[PDB]
Amino acid sequence: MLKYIIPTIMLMPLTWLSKNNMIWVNSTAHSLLISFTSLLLMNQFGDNSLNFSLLFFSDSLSTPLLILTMWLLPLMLMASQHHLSKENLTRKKLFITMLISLQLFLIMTFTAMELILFYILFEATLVPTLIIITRWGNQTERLNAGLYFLFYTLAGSLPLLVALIYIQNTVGSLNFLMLQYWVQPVHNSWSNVFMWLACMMAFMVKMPLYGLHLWLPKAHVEAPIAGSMVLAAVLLKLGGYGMLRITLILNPMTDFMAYPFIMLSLWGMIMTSSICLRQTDLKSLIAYSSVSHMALVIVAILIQTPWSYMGATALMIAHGLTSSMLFCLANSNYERIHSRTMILARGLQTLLPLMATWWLLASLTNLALPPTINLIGELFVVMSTFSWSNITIILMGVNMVITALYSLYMLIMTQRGKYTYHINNISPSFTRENALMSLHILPLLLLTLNPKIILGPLY
Amino acid sequence: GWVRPDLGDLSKVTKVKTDRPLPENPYHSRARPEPNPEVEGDLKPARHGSRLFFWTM
Repeated sequence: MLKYIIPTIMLMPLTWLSKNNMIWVNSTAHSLLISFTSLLLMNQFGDNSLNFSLLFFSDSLSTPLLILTMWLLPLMLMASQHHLSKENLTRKKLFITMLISLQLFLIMTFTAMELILFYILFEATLVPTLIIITRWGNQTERLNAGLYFLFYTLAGSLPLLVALIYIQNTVGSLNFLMLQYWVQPVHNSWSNVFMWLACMMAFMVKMPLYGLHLWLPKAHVEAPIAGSMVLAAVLLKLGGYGMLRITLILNPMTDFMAYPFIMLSLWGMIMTSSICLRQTDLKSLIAYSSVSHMALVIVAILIQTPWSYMGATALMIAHGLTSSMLFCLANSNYERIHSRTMILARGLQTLLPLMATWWLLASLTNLALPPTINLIGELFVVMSTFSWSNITIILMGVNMVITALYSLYMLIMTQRGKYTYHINNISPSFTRENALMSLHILPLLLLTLNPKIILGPLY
Repeated sequence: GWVRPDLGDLSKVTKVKTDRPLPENPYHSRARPEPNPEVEGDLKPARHGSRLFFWTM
């Protein structure tokens, strides 16, 4: 993995040693070259994972997350450079440095063999993320959003630290390759119930699980655009990735320990989808949409079937590109009208025709139109939960109806109807904004022609 | 024929001939505990380093 870690680190001296006005050009160009080289991780075998060394390894689960991670950095740089234009140069460079350091922690997090190494890097992502929100957020509430984000995560992660260290003492290792062979069944006892919870609750807060989700809408409403993109596209997936790995050593106890969390997720997805129909803040609506989508991922991970693990992996990738796109679309309006209220500016298709097409395409993927990878992932999860219990089709079906309703309602309210008379600073879309939207949707729709590369190890 | 000992004489350490056998265990002491197994060998590098969590050295 050093062929990715070192060039990622080199983005820092590149940014600091760049000419004053070439910080955005240089960092964007070279982080795209890194993204290009990330496709060499596609050397995935049918039996063995790609095991580079004692420290790092890739398999079909981490590879798509790694490529999404490295593709998102240049996108976050284009998204951020406009609202940071009046910032002084040193503080712009520090902002870019926080993004670079976040990518460094993320690519190491997804490739660590040893679970304590995963834990530390998984935790290290908190620091830059918190700094980005609290330092470069816009409004007063960003200080509270930072505190909720920090302490929700730590309330879960600290018990995980105890459980992992406990596991190593008993088993002798936390290397994931070893755990695949030395794993032993978890027998029923109160000790193992709390070991199960300590192993899972940290990842559940990250997803986030319904009931532990209220931190997410606060963080998104307060974060700058790049903070929202990384939060939605990748940071939520640390919980999914962690659960996908650690469930290996929690069998068969997961058979009954999952029930309360399946009920929360199955019911939670309907409640959060219905909540989206009444949200007034556009960033808050997209944040609730993420909770609804990630509820399927939690269910898929917990029922542990080949089809659901394939569905979970595809949904994680599809949601990352879609939700990041929606935040960018919402931000482009915000950079014009300086308000997140969804009803403030209406009829925008009349004033920004092409940008209205990006809205349409983003909404179609959000409601999972076939054959988008958003549907492939959702369909696979729906198939597997039907076998788990036929009744779930009713909850899944209702959610798909409500999801279409709020996805189009968001499109109809902002893009259709009559334009707001008094708003007269709706300037034409910039090339930067159009390129930003198309760098989300084009890779997303191209993946439809070759879905296997995002279906994970169970493919 | 008695001669008074000179200054310093009576404080001399002298030697005595005795047929009394030399005491063997005057303190009546039990057997001493055996020492811990002494460690002897060649000091080799630690196998795979510290072995602390994820560290390779």
